[PDB]
Amino acid sequence: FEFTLMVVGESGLGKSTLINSLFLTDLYPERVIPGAAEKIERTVQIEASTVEIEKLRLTVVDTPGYGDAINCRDCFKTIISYIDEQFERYLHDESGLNRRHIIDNRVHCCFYFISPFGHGLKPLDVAFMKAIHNKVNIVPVIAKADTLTLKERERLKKRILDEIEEHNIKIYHLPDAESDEDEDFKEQTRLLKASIPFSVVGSNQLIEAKGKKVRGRLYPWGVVEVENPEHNDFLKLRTMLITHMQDLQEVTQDLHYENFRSERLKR
Amino acid sequence: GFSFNILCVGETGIGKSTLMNTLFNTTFETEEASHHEACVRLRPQTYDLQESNVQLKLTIVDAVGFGDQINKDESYRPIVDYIDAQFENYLQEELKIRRSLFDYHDTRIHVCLYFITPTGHSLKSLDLVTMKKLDSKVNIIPIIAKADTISKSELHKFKIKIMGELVSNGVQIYQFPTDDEAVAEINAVMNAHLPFAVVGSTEEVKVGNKLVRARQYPWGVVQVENENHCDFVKLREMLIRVNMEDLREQTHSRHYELYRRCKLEEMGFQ
Ligand SMILES: Nc1nc2c(ncn2[C@@H]2O[C@H](COP(=O)(O)OP(=O)(O)OP(=O)(O)O)[C@@H](O)[C@H]2O)c(=O)[nH]1
Ligand SMILES: Nc1nc2c(ncn2[C@@H]2O[C@H](COP(=O)(O)OP(=O)(O)O)[C@@H](O)[C@H]2O)c(=O)[nH]1
Ligand SMILES: [Mg+2]
Repeated sequence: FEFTLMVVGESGLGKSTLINSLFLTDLYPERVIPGAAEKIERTVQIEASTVEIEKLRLTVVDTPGYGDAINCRDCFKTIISYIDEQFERYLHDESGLNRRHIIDNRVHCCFYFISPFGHGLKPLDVAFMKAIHNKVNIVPVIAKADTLTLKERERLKKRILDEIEEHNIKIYHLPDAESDEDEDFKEQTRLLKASIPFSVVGSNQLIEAKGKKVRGRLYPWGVVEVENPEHNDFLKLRTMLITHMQDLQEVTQDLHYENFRSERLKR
Repeated sequence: GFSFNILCVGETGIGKSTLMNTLFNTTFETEEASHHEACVRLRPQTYDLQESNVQLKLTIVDAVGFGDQINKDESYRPIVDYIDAQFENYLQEELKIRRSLFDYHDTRIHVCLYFITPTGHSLKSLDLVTMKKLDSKVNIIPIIAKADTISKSELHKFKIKIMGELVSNGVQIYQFPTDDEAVAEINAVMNAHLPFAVVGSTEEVKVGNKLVRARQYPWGVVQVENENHCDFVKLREMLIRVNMEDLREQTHSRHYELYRRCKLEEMGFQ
């Protein structure tokens, strides 16, 4: 099964570090890091990488340059035209007479990383999310969760949800566990939805914690553990993605692609 | 007994009001800004207090809404307009026939604290553009905000990339004085520690057997006045009477004189 995940967010939020933390990949060996003088008028670029994880083929669609430019002069075009190009390619393939094994390149999920350093959503965040929330499944993510205390974390989560309601942003909603699964799957589902949006911490480094060498971030005053749910929501994000991959695919096909198909097939 | 005018330039919610309250060990009443301001607004607030045995008329100037707009081309203009306005009113005082320079309230910006967001890469596009517009008008002190975000290894390399970028782009930042031999070595390490990695907090956490201003995390306690944790104590040394006087003198003898030459020749003087 194919799965394409798009990553969008201000540069320097730990995006690459979190993504590699999810599946222990090295998706960014050669990485163009421009100077400040260079990113004054930096265009948004699409960089896609495909890796096999256990088993499925995972594609990460990164968007370097997003937010770097001083001005935004259609800074969403390259991203939107990419999303539409994958829709357009699927429609052309499934419409062919000798369609055979169809390679699904449609974007199934878009992680939008939100800065923890502000009070909430910036106008660029709202404009972009409203620009693609009818095209892809938006998963808002609070990057660098270790910059927030627990009370600051609760406030930022509640406010982001309220501003999403305020601007009528359509984000991916986890399916309610149909009254058939175990009590375990029922509790996990309402727990994941109660922690949205996920505030996460990524790390490519080993630290000592509770007498074990685990991934995390080291400070003079303490250690942040990646896999500690009492520190950040990394496990809740990773579990959410794995257990809901198929549903993200299904909503992509049934909602966004069909809406694209109609919105195009007429004229 | 003199005035001191601090300009705070940073992104919305970066910790500007907190760091001000932490520097002066008080709380100035300010309101949390939103991210949906159409333009950058310059908002000054004057306070009468004593810091380091000085009758201080402190004005804290905040560039409200900085970094929030989708399009930020001319974001520096309201900041330069304010700085130039204070140079202008001062020059009008000098050009008066019947003057009153000793009673005049000096409203010129003496320090600009430029909060740099702790991304961990180099400088943002808005930081480079704005500092290049401000470096010949104010004494810029670059600081890395919310430095309790950056581990010590990342912070070391982060400072180098920031300073390296100011050098290669030619951004003149303030330098603590090295002339007087008594404060030569100490100011040498103050300049060497730029940009200051600061942490602001007015909440008091009990550490050991003392209430210390700090930030409480599930994994630890970041002590504001711990110099192993951050550079707050080093930054606060700008508020000693010696450094305040030097920041005012550079303002007058360098930045204001450059403005003065431009205005007077514009006015027609030779
Ligand atoms: N991690 C971390 N958080 C901080 C630090 N200083 C302040 N904060 C938090 O950041 C939030 C922003 O605080 P403010 O100082 O009011 O924000 P601001 O920079 O004044 O920006 P405006 O609201 O537009 O005036 C506060 O809720 C603080 O709890 C810091 O040093 N480190
Ligand atoms: N405080 C904090 N810093 C992080 C975290 N994850 C990554 N970083 C640091 O942020 C810096 C830039 O991270 P990077 O993953 O390259 O950001 P990206 O540009 O969004 O891909 C690096 O120095 C990381 O070590 C986190 O969860 N918390
Ligand atoms: Mg404030």
